Amino acid sequence: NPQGTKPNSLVCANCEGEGCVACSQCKGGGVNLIDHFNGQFKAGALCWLCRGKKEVLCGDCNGAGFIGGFLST
Amino acid sequence: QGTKPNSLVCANCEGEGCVACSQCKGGGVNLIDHFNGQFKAGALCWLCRGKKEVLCGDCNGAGFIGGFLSTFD
Amino acid sequence: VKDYKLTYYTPDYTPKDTDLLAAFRFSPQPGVPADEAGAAIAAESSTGTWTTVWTDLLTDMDRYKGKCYHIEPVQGEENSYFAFIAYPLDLFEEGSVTNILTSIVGNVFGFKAIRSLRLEDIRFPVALVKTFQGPPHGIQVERDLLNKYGRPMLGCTIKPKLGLSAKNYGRAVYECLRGGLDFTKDDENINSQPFQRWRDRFLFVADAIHKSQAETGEIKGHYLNVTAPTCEEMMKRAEFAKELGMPIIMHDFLTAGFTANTTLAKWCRDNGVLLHIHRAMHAVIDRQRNHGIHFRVLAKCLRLSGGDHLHSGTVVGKLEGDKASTLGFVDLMREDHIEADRSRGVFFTQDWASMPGVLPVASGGIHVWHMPALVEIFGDDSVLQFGGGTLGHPWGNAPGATANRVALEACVQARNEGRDLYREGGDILREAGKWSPELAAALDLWKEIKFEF
Amino acid sequence: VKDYKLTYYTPDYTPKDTDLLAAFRFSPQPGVPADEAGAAIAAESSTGTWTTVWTDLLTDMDRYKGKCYHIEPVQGEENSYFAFIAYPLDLFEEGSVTNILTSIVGNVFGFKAIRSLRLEDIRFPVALVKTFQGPPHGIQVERDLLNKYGRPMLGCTIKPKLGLSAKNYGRAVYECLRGGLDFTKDDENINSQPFQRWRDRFLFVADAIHKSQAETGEIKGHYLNVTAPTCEEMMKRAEFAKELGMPIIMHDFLTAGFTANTTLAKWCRDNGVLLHIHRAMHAVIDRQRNHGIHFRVLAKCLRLSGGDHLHSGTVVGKLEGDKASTLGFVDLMREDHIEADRSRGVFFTQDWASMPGVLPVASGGIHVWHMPALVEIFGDDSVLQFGGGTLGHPWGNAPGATANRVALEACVQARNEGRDLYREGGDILREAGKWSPELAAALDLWKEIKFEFETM
Amino acid sequence: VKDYKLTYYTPDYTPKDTDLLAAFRFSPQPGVPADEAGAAIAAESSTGTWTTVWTDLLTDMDRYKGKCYHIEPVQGEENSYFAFIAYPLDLFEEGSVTNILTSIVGNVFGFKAIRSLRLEDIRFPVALVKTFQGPPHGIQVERDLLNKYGRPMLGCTIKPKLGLSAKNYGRAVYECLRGGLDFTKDDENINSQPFQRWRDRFLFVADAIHKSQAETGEIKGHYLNVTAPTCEEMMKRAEFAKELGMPIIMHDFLTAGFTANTTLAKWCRDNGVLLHIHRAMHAVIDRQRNHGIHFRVLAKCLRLSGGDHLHSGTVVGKLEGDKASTLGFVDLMREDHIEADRSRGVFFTQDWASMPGVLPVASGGIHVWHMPALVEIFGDDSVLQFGGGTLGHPWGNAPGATANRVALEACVQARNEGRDLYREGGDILREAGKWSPELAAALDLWKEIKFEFETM
Amino acid sequence: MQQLYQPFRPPSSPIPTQFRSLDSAGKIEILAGRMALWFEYAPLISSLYTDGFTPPTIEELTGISSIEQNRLIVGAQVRDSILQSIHEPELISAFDTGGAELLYEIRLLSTTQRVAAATFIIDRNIDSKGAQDLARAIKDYPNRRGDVGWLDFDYNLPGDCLSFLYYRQSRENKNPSDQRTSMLLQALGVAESEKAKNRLNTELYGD
Repeated sequence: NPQGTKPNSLVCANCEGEGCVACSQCKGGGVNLIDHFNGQFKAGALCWLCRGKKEVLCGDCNGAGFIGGFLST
Repeated sequence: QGTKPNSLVCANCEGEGCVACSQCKGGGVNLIDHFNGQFKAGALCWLCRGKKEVLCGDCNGAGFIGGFLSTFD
Repeated sequence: VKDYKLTYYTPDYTPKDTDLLAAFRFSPQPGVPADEAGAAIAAESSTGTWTTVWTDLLTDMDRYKGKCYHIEPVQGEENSYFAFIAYPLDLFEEGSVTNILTSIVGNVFGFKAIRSLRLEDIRFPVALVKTFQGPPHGIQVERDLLNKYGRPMLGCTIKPKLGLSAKNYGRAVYECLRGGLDFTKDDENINSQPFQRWRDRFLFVADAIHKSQAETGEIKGHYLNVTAPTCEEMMKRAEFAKELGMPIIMHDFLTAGFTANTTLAKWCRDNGVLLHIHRAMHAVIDRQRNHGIHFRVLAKCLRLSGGDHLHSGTVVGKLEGDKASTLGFVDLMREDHIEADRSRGVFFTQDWASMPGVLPVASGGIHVWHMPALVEIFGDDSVLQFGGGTLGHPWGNAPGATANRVALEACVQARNEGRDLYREGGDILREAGKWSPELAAALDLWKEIKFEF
Repeated sequence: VKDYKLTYYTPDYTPKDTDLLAAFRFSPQPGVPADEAGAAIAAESSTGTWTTVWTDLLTDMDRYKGKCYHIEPVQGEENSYFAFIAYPLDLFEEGSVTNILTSIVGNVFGFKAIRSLRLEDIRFPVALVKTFQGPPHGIQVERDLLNKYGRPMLGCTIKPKLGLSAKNYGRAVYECLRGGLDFTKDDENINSQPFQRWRDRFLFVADAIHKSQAETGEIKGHYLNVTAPTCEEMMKRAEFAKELGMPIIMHDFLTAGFTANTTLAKWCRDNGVLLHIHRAMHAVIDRQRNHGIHFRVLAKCLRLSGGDHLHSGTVVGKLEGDKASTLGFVDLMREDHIEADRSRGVFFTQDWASMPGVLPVASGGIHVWHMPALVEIFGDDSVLQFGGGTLGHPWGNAPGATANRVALEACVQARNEGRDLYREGGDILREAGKWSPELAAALDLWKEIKFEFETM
Repeated sequence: VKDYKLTYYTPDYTPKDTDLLAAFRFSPQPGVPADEAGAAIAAESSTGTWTTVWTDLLTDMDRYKGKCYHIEPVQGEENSYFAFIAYPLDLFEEGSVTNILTSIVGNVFGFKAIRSLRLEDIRFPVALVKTFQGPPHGIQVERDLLNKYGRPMLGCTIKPKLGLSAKNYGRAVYECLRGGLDFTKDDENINSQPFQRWRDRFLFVADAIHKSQAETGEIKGHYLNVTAPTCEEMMKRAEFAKELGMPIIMHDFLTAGFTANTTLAKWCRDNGVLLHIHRAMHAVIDRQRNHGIHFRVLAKCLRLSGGDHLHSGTVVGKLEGDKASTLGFVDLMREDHIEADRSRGVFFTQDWASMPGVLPVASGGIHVWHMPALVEIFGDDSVLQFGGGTLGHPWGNAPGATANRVALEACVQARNEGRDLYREGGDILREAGKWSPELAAALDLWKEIKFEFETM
Repeated sequence: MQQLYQPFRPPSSPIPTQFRSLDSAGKIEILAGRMALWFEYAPLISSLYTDGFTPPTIEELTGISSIEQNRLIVGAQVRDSILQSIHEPELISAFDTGGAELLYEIRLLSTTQRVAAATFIIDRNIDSKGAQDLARAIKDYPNRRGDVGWLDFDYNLPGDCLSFLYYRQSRENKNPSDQRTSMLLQALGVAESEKAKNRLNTELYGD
């Protein structure tokens, strides 16, 4: 039950309420550091996870921005 | 009928709708014993039975001259 | 965009006249603030997100979300607050009260970050009041149908119901109605058990009604219980009770549901029958203060869906506050415009847009010595149900009926003169009982003079 | 009655096999004994008297009377007892749940001398079980209609999105069903509301179902919500949904009631659709541990009235103090003979007389790293609903469905070969997420859970 | 009443948000003031009295009373005034247009002391808007059913032919739909008449629709006219037209009435067809500028009663004294909140409470050289009917449809890129009519119009 | 499968400089893979239309519904009409992920006032509703040639067109009633000239 900063109604700490968060594997150009056998995003320009959008949903709150009862959706 | 510059307002009652009873003159008692004898002097006015008013005949109580609804004639 | 804002607690937001307001009393877990809990209650009962990563697909939201706008705390109690919430109008459909219930009190009560949560009031806009049917008849129309003016109505419940054959049931009904009562009531849990089926009982009850009606000269009635296991059986029972010529039926709106109650209300409007609503299985929801749904919310939902009478329970022996609360929602069942008076539980100003009223019913084994109090608390727009206060008279059923009748009309006449009912209640009852043996027997049997300060 | 033992508290009494037993947990006011309170609960649920002044003229007595035959104290809590009382069979109508409810819990919960009252269990005799219809289809027929053997079934509610146009709704349903899911569920707040009426929603959802099922090769569905204001409107929605050829519909059995649920279950039995029951507005009745009606009673009443799927809630995040209770009442609605065991909450031995079972649905904020647990805990006969664990995949709706499908088949295929699912959940999922980019992305978005030390 | 201010003309009164406001334009007889005429119009539309001799016994009055709260003079005209009066909400039935009409305009238009009376606008409160059903489908659903996005839709009435067999009718419809149009409309005088009964017409039109839609690849239609002598005959035509699988039907809402139009709109909502309303016999009511009922009132009453398309007439050939009024009323039936603005004829601020919109149909002797104008006046949420601009192409029916389609797509494609459609209409059409002989022939006979100096 | 008798059709459509030498299946694969930015594969669907592919067929193959296809084509066209004229590269560097729905409402404006409207709509952070009402007010401004205080609001600035709309709507009322002052304060919060400001100050605060 992550809570941002001081205790609150668990505004999820992992994103501090953003819901979306920066995607882990893209730096600057939505590029993919990872090189993989499939090769779809291995070459460079498109990040494998976020396909170049540079964000994903937060894993702790699934984008809801808060926990408590609604970890869901 | 009507008062002229303001045509609609009734001229006989001046908008009162009700008027003093013309039979007992607002007294509420019969002036004379009736020929039939059902109504007697000093008891009750035959027409209004003591209420001392009736509806004005010209406007039938509406205060309206020439209204399509009420006294259209 | 960050959630330190919460974007749902808008303290300066003033609500429109086409928003549905709701007032919760909640108490949160240790370690959680209050305003976060208010925003979380607003988000649970709507799109369950504080953020805009889903709803903002194509620039379209912030019009299907509720928003908390006032979180004052409760006087006396500590660690428990009030939260006011405003929902838009285009979230609910028309004519459906199941939808309102599902959309407000859906999963919010299962929230984990609050200890307890109760729903205290609600305000329907006129825009939404005007799409429901309402009571089939009302108050004026039913006083005109039954032709009884200027006094409460009198009813009796039949207590030795179990294992009583249909014909002895009919004979007891005839005795009571012949004495001077107006209504007799069918026990709540008597539908079609093997010892007494329903057609065989509707028959004899109708026979007794027809006999007594002519002899008394008054329009008599018996609430016939039509609660069935399906929509089909319910409709069959109602059609048969109409064919016989019965003027009033009965239902249970908390065990049968709201879909069946709305269906029955529409039938009753189309076919000129009155409908009496019994409130079985209510303490399961609204007894404990910490959790549940206060009963005035269900009274409002009932006035919306349909119903002509409604049980509300006596108020003679409640202490205070708990008594002034009851009176409170009686005015939410007869009056059309009610101003906000928190001392009587009413939280919001409610205007009913010229929708008819509902008739309170006081029940609970009251006896004759209670007649003054009741006659001046509920007024003359009510029914008084008597249990043992009619069937326990030493002489029989018809004497008990005449005793209650005499006491009631005596109290009513004195009240017209202006004698204070509460102050002179013992005196008023004593003087009437002098030229009537039945009332004298009753006065003595029920020794409870019920001192009035 | 007096120092005479009340004629309602008869501890030497053993109940027949045609008696309806009920177990209340009550807590009385200060200065009131336990036995008196038990006998009073027994007298309130029936004829409201201890004496015989009304209920004895010739023979009308001792036939419609709820004796109370056991009282004991609760372990741990103080001033809190269990009362077992037993009602005859002649008090109840044949085929009606409304009557049983309003006769047991009618007006006892308002007794003044009791501080709080809870109804913990109930036992229907076989003679009464056999007058109800039960679920329209059951488990085996419901599994044969759809032709899905071995694995549990997958579904994906569309809950966060609101205000959707009917066509975009049909589009999202199509993308989910084509990717590899089995069912798809309407939000339960969605009825005919001015931005989305019901007949358009039904039309476009049916078109999506037909397309995806034709180009995939198996049977797909979508729980259409037929909850309505009246019996007429509801039957009309249901008839139109059958006309389009839909396999399954949906209902809310607590806000709509039991009369409407019984009516709909009989219609579904006549016309051959399956019924999915959604438990909404239940925490209003069974959240607090000291007042209300525990949920296993309502699960039994639903197995009697009618319904094929029922929401029961997950157990992945509970302790053995409540995981036990949930597993208990999940067995209470799948099997055919359940023996009394107080550790799992079952108070009485219940025999169901070859009536079919219902199917538990586990939902609410679950993702791939839970799939090892759910598989073994709930077993093959369960439905798994993925609210956000599907619609939020980094690159679309269909890939999320594909990811969930791959994970499920990996876990079940591994369980068939004897491998543990408590020790080897994570490495199973990681070994499977190597020849499929979808499962790799899904594993990377969410986070491993590490249930406990090594198991449970 | 007297020199006392009539108790009906209360200028210090501000209306509540649940009052129905109405604005009359009246002209009184010589020798009668304005205030008295206003109060008299207020008293005629309700209880026909100024006094309290009938309407006061205990309480029942001063509620069902139409106060008049504003009177002003019209600019330009002499002896001509505007009177704003306001009725309560309890006078009107819930869901009936007949009642509102017969209560406002029931018998005031025959008042003797008034020389002439016109009803210019009306304002329904939200509390009353929400008791009507509205259009069956609307704009967005109606656009999603047919799958036509971006452009306005095209149609071609078959007007000048009369006395054709049923088979040649089907043939012409086929040639028009195959060439590239979307809809096709029956002449409104065509019912079952001895040379052409209705069931034959329906049969052959349905066959043509199926053929052309199958060999073209998009959805086609034809407005079948279901106006009948009775409720039974009309419902029978409509059921048969649904059986054949027709998307859209037609009706006349002024000769048939409002009861029949409400009935048909409820049927269409239940069964999923779209309804096209044809305004015939309207100039009998709203042509003269000094007596009658202006048309925006009937447009509002139709948006309430039911209907998806409505004829509104073109504005290509009017001045800004009436182009303004037509644009004003067009906005009154597409949007959701319209602010008061007297230059465009809107008198009151009307809020529609998320009720869908209707779709304006522009018709009557238009040809290709008008397409630049229309496309940017009505916007792209409209329908364009081409009576003679299609059937008269020098070499057939299908080429005319192709010409109109090409012109429309050229204009809309050009509009998006930013090019003006007032400066560059002609050269757009000429540049498009170079790789297509059909558009060249069509541009030939039809002449250029040259709207004004360079714009409007 | 040729869809019979579609004579209404352009000869062809312009393709970007990168995909000039691909076939139809290459277009299909790059569409289904999202393997570009929206303004790079909008001309590809616009071109695929002119080879006998109907929007339902493209929806079946690639997987974008017809409304989205139309929005993408129109948005890319509006973006090209913006970028081909006077501007600064920051907004085209901002119209790279999710600018189609906002570019779809300013398509009503000619190329001149388009680049002026884009600045307003992306600086005030407005959604589709505000953009629609802004475009409607801009297009309504010219045909109010004679009014109260019309020439005090200039034409080449969007904020002043919107402010004139609000001001004229408020003037159609009487003294404050709290419904005219709300609209005057709305008008003052969006205007961006100086004559507009001192005129609205003359109106709202002191004669």
